[PDB]
Amino acid sequence: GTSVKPIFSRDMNEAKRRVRELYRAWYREVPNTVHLFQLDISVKQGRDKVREMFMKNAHVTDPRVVDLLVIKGKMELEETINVWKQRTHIMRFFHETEAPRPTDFLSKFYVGHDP
Amino acid sequence: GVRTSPTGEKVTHTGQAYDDGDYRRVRFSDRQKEVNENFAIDLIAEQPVSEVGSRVISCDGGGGALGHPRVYINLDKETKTGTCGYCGLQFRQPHH
Amino acid sequence: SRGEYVVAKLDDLVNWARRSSLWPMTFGLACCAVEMMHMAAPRYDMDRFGVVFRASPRQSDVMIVAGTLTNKMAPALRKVYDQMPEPRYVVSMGSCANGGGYYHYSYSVVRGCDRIVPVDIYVPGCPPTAEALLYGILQLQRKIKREKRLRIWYRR
Amino acid sequence: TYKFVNMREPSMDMKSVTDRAAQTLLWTELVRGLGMTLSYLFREPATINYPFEKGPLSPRFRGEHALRRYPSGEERCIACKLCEAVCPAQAITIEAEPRADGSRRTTRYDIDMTKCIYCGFCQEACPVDAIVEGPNFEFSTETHEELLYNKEKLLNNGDKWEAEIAANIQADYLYR
Amino acid sequence: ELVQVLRRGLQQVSGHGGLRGYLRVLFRANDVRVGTLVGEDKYGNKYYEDNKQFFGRHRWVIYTTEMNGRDTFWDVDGSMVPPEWHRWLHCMTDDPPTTKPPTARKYIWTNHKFNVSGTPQQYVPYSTTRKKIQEWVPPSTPYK
Amino acid sequence: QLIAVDEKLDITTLTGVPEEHIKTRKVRIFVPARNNMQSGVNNTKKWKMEFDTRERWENPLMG
Amino acid sequence: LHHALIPHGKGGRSSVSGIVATVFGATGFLGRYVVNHLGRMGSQVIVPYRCEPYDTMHLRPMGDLGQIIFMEWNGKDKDSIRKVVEHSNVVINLVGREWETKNFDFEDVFVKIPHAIAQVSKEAGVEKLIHISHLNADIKSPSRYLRSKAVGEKEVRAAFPEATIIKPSDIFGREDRFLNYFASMRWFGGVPLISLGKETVKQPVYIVDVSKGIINAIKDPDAKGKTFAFVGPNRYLLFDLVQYIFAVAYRPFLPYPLPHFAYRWVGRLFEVSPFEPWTTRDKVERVHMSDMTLPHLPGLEDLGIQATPLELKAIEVLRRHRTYRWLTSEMEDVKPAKTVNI
Amino acid sequence: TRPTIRPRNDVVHKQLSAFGQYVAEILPKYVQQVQVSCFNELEIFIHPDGVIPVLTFLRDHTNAQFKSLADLTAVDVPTRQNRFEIVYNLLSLRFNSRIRVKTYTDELTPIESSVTVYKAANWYEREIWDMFGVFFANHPDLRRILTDYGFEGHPFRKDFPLSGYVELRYDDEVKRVVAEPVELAQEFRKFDLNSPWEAFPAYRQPPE
Ligand SMILES: CCCCCCCCCCCCCCCCC[C@@H](O)O[C@H](CO[C@H](O)CCCCCCCCCCCCCCC)COP(=O)(O)OCC[N+](C)(C)C
Ligand SMILES: NC(=O)C1=CN([C@@H]2O[C@H](COP(=O)(O)OP(=O)(O)OC[C@H]3O[C@@H](n4cnc5c(N)ncnc54)[C@H](OP(=O)(O)O)[C@@H]3O)[C@@H](O)[C@H]2O)C=CC1
Ligand SMILES: COC1=C(OC)C(=O)C(CC=C(C)C)=C(C)C1=O
Ligand code: SF4
Ligand code: SF4
Ligand code: SF4
Ligand SMILES: [Zn+2]
Repeated sequence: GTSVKPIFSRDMNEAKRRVRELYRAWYREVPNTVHLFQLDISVKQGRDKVREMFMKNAHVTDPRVVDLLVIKGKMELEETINVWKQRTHIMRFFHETEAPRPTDFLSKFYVGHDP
Repeated sequence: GVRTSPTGEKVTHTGQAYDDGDYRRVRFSDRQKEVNENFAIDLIAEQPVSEVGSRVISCDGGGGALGHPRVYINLDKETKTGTCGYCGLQFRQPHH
Repeated sequence: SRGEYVVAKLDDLVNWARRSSLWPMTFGLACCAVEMMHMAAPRYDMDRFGVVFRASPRQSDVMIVAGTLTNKMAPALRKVYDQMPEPRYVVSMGSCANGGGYYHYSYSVVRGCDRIVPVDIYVPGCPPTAEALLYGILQLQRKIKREKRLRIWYRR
Repeated sequence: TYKFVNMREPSMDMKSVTDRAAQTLLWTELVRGLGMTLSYLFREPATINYPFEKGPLSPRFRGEHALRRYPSGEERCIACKLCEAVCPAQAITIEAEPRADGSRRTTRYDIDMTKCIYCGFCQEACPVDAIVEGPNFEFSTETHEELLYNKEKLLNNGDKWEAEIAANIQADYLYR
Repeated sequence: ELVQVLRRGLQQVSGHGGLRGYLRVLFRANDVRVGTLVGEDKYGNKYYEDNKQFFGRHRWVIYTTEMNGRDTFWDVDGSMVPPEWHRWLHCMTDDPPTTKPPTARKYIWTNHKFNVSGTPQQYVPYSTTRKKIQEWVPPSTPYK
Repeated sequence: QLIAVDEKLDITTLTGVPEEHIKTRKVRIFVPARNNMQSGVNNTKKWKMEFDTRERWENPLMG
Repeated sequence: LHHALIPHGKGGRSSVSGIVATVFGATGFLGRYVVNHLGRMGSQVIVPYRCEPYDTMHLRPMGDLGQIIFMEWNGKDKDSIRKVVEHSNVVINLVGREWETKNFDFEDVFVKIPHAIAQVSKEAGVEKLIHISHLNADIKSPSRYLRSKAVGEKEVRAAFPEATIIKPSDIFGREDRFLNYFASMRWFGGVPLISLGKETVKQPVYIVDVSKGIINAIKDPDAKGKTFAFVGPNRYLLFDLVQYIFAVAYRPFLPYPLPHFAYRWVGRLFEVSPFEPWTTRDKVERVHMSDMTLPHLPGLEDLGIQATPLELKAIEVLRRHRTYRWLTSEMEDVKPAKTVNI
Repeated sequence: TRPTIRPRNDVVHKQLSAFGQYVAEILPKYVQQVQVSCFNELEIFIHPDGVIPVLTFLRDHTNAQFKSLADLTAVDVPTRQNRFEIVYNLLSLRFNSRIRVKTYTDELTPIESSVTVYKAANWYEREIWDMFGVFFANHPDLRRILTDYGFEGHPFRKDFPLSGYVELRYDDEVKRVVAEPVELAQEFRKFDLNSPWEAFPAYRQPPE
């Protein structure tokens, strides 16, 4: 039993429905975000970034964790829609000023001690 | 007691001086390297040794509560002088 | 040469006009702005030097960063710095704006406003006294007295 | 015990009613405010002529830091690191080793002045009055790096301001 | 009593050595009050007091026209005041250094320096410690 | 009512920690050894968790 | 490798990169990006300047504390160069002026100064030198600018044999004199083009690509004596490029043909400006000259850089030139131009 | 014992103990523990399900009348299975008294919003959510209050680092403020201050 209480959803199906609703809202919002914030990206890039952000935690199997993730996504969408966010906040999702970090063993061995 | 290095850089009391190879000397170009002129080791070496007529002497650094904590120094070793661990002043007993 | 003399005199005149009429933004962040107000108070009367607060960035010449700059605030400070018409000057006032100060190791504080904007003068203290801020302002005036814009243009 | 600030009732006789009507129609209280501003116009202002005149300070004033010496010229600091331990901003960095003559002395004594809150805890913690906050407060710089003091800078400040620092200490050490 | 004020102004003009000194002190310091001379620096600064003024205006300094290397006829700042007169001028004591001289020490600066920021004499920070790790020096002779 | 989850607890996606400081870190769970300079034992009563030591280098300015 | 110059950290603002670079001409269009890329990873940057220090202020937030040092230099004084390169292991030369001043001509800025810099750097012990040239540098070019470029690169190669020479083609960016220059022409009314721009081919390159290529050439041990050509991915006819520029800015495009002599006469008139000229005869010559094809030289792709097309970065330069009515238009609205490729 | 030691008021201590017994008797369904400290402060430990009934009773009862919410905050104790401790500080003007109500929760269990009981609670709950990540059910408008827009993590948690994971700076190439992983010129220096000799025998724990 494990005697746990929910936040919103009882099982993973309701959680998936909430995830789909949040994804629909973000997908609808992306073009307006590109227009209002005067972004130099395309709408396709924004929608790809939204999809990548959703896929970053596609491995979650706890409905409570999914519920909290959806709540946080709604918070971020509310920040974006009301323009509380600025252009810098929107563009932090893309990491434009960070040099790529190599992932193979040899490059890591060459640069430093970090594993 | 500042002495110059082969590159002309002044040597600090701690002894730090940039090497010829080192690139950090560029920070002093069109500017100066701050060095204190009063080497405390040479100044404390100049003080005369006090002669007292007891085996134990007390030092507080002078000025009462304006000096250092008061400590007591043993003066039994005839071939040496007692040194204050705070001030550096030296004391001894009259020999010869 | 005649041209060198003319440009030197014109540079002197323009520099005098700029430094004698210094209008800072009405802008403060934290504790240090109280000392800024005390510098505007009768005892020191910064207005007697020609220094007048103006609210709009388009009508301001100097920005005094007086208080802690947090991560939430940095884009706004940068934005009102960008909207100042040139020439413009930045004065960093207090430990917090200088290098972070008491909050240097916090997760939400910019470690010095000079990561966000270029700074002309740094005023030390937590907070600096109104007299110290007056000294820094007069130092900025003396720095403006030293620029050579027309002479350098003529030497090109 | 309490009092009311706005719990009064105006008089309703003809005399006071006409008084209030004359106040409304002839602007008496506004004239009074104008009179107060006029009175202030003819007073001597409180402004001083800086930098030729300075604001008053006290011997306890906390300014730019300095390192002090004994009358013989030997340094007072003995690298106990109490000031480093107590500093609420972690603005002091110290390294030490035995000197060539065996003395306990520092090799690094750095104060980040853009980290310092100028609380004066370091000079309270010092047991030999080696580190003090001196009376100077006019030391603004044009670059950030000029406010990162090392040991040479602090010793130079001590040698530069000792004549005033010693007199200031003489005037307050009986309160400490 | 208006004539008294006007005469006070004329004696303010006369007490600065005439019109030339009056205009010099009006354009250098923006003030033409006449005080009593307390003393003079070795750098040329002069110090005055007038106890009839209110607290804060009862002491002042007329800065010198030439300090160590720069012309200070117009460019003056509070950092040109030496420490003893600094203590007197900020009202941290009642006794001027003339009547109450400071203690003489061999290490105290004999020449005061003002704020040197922005000049070639500006302070540049550096690490004062020596090298931590010493590298191995390979031999200078061949091996075969 | 209750929902009766049957998974394993995993809050990593909610803590905001970057991916690098989750997968490449190794924490140590231990009771600290007594400081051999003192006889007191009051610092060896609890368990401690600390992360693996990473690189430290000298600052070009101020060292 | 001199222990103090061994890289440390994760390559951020407070790291050590092992690079000590002197960047001549760091107060220009390319210099700001080069200094920013060097300061991002914790390099010690030395900035020689001749201008008023007010004009070097924007370079200050580019480095950590102590990592950017400003020093005065004179282009015609050898000891200034010696003083500003005494301690560097890399020297990057970005000095150059589009127009000829009374005190400095094209030969002064593209031959004499680069040669003096190269000779002093070789004498001082600098091990890496980066020199910037033009893709169209030709000894018999109709432009004195490009002839001086060719002479200067020859002399620099003579003085510093192991130098790396980079030849870009019409760099475009926010502060560029390329895209911005075309935008400026709208105020007059029409856009005067020689032969209507139908016989000119351009291969512009993004500024960030050039800066990254320079940074990579510093870190590449194989690029010691190499010579690179930095060009964009597409080639455009001048007419199509200007039409696209005007379309992105949403301005009416009115191209009319102007004969070469008439244009030259117009260029001469503008040149008399004591300030920065709006255009010059040399600028008109270089604008209406096709970009050379040099397939025997290594390019951006040989330093790990994928060149950025103009169609992805034009909006960030041309949104400033729009009216309020078109300010919010997005990037994928203006239908990219036709490229004459192969 | 006279000059340097703080005086203790016995009469107040007796009154608070009696009122704690009173409250525990009236609400046995939720009260798990009642405590009175030696410096005269009363604490009530409740089950999370009793947040609303207990607060409502303490606000509306004639013998209670704690009509003001002085403070609401959280404390993080990682060694506990329920990580977070929720503390309500209430003040009674009618009887000139103060009371403290405590409960507990973990990362995934919401707590009922107390906004209906107290208007003042709306901001406090937002701060608890922002700093600790505790979710409050039925909040009128729950969102970040103190942290920067888009900030990730909850900084008041013991596990969160003091300096965070990212910093801000202005970048000239993109012409905006950018966020990057924290790098420090001088690392914060950790001090080990605790004495190896025990200070307070009255608080000694059994040796397990
Ligand atoms: C025709 C309409 C258009 C042009 C309008 C021009 C208006 C007339 C110009 C007004 C001239 C007055 C300015 C000079 C007053 C400065 C006084 C003196 O103090 O200046 C000193 C020296 O001044 C400068 O070195 C030079 C100033 C003047 C430069 C040359 C004059 C050029 C006049 C040419 C006019 C033509 C205009 C162009 C026409 C197109 C520096 O001292 P300062 O730092 O302040 O004070 C320190 C503060 N203390 C005293 C309290 C300690
Ligand atoms: N921009 C382009 O599209 C192309 C550029 N290049 C080359 O790139 C280099 C720079 O490009 P860009 O930055 O756009 O040119 P800029 O004119 O924008 O930068 C010029 C730099 O050179 C310096 N400079 C010019 N003349 C002198 C001088 N006489 N003495 C000292 N310093 C001087 C300027 O300093 P100050 O600010 O004091 O003048 C400035 O820092 C040039 O060599 C140019 O030929 C190559 C191909 C195309
Ligand atoms: C009267 O002119 C002044 C202001 O303009 C209204 C200010 O805002 C300020 C700043 C204080 C307010 C509350 C912003 C000062 C000090 C001032 O003198
Ligand atoms: S520097 Fe000190 S006084 Fe100024 S805002 Fe920061 S904490 Fe307040
Ligand atoms: S005054 Fe306070 S903050 Fe400054 S160095 Fe001393 S102890 Fe540290
Ligand atoms: S300055 Fe004083 S407290 Fe600090 S290390 Fe030296 S002796 Fe100890
Ligand atoms: Zn002693």
